[PDB]
Amino acid sequence: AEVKLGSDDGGLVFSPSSFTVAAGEKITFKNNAGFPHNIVFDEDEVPAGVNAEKISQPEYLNGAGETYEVTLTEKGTYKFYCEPHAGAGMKGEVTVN
Ligand SMILES: [Cu+2]
Repeated sequence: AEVKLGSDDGGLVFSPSSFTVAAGEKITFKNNAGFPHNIVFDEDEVPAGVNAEKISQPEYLNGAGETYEVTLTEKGTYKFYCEPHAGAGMKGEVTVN
């Protein structure tokens, strides 16, 4: 699954926003336009076993085209989002199976 941070004409959103995946798939985030972006996991809706400090990204990023990877493996749901662009409504969610 590939996600693009930022719209293709003027909009800050996680595109796609929410989507399910198989417990063994790779999730690569990609900067499409609107950097710098940020990704963190709310330790309030994350399973009580998958630490959110390892899948989060406390390190901002301002590289055009830069990308990151994440591979969850616990059938459930994880809520992530952007702290800087949280004023617009930039959020993220993944339902693993
Ligand atoms: Cu952002």
